[PDB]
Amino acid sequence: MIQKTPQIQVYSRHPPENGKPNILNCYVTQFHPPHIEIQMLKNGKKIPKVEMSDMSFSKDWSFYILAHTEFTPTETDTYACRVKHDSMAEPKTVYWDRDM
Amino acid sequence: GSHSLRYFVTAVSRPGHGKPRYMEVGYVDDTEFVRFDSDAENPRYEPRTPWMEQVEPEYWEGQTQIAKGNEQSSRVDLRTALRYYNQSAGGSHTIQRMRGCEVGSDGRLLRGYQQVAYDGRDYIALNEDLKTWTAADMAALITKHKWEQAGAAERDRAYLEGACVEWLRRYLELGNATLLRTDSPKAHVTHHSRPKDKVTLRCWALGFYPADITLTWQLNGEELTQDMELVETRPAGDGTFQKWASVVVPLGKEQNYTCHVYHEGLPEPLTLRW
Amino acid sequence: VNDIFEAI
Repeated sequence: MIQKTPQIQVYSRHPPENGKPNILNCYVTQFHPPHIEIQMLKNGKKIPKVEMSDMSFSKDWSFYILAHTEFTPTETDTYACRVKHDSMAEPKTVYWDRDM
Repeated sequence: GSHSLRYFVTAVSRPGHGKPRYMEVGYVDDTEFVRFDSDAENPRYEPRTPWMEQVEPEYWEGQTQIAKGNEQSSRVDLRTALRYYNQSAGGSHTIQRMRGCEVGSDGRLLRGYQQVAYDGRDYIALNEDLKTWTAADMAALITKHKWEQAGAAERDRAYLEGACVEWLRRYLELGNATLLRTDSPKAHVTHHSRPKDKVTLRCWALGFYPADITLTWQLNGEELTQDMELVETRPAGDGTFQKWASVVVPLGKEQNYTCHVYHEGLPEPLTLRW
Repeated sequence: VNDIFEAI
């Protein structure tokens, strides 16, 4: 069986305004096999209340998942999504960048 | 405008961790509207959209029965595949299927299909003529002759031309207000300094539906081919979508560049500049 | 509506 490496985007639901509650997305696509572990992080620590869509695939057969959590950007707090999948020996961590 | 009803279905084995997981998802155009998940507390087909809450109870009784029979038979297909490929026992494997109909605004069936993948790779597929099969390898050739011999294509065709098309119509009636809305994109440009007297201009489109959209950058009337970064269109999570496109330009020349946004919810494309 | 899938 051939593994497919996930592609990841990390981004807010709305344009970010420090101090305003918003929603942080981690959108994970193009992967195989469907088992995947996705954590969302705030200052390097696991955010405990993370929602995730159910196992789902696109018309090229590859699986995708949208994870999301509440968050309040501030100038100092970091956020990230960390994805662990059999295609990669090490977890992949993608940091949220307010410019993207 | 064309519309489609499609089902995407996954069976995943997990030897020694109980029986395979099984999922079915139905989409009208690209909106998920029903889902069956074998791992739910009490597995049944469920509405995934408020307009589906209106259907008769018998709808869910028959569809949950179909899903459970597909669940059981997909477990058999996973064992059959292992056998056909002569693969060693004890691994996780997947069988996926997509089946559905695409119908033009004149009600004509434009494409009816039924495709199967094993371990994420094409296995077998009904050709456009809805009568013959394309098998991807020797294992799938066994399936093909078995399906030929059993008249399988005729049953598929009957479904694709009949129930698929008729229910797609029904679902479009039920969900019209939502399915066929447009939310126009809110677009804006951001400016970011990059060492060496360069500036990144990012053209954003947010809050749009449906997902199809095009974003371009122009300098002096021509579109910037390469030099432009473009992210895959992504869900905001509330039913709308986002995308952006950026280019890097000389400090002080920002104002010669324009971003263009094309979307079916706009009466004409948008033009923005920093 | 979905229908049954024929076994491979």
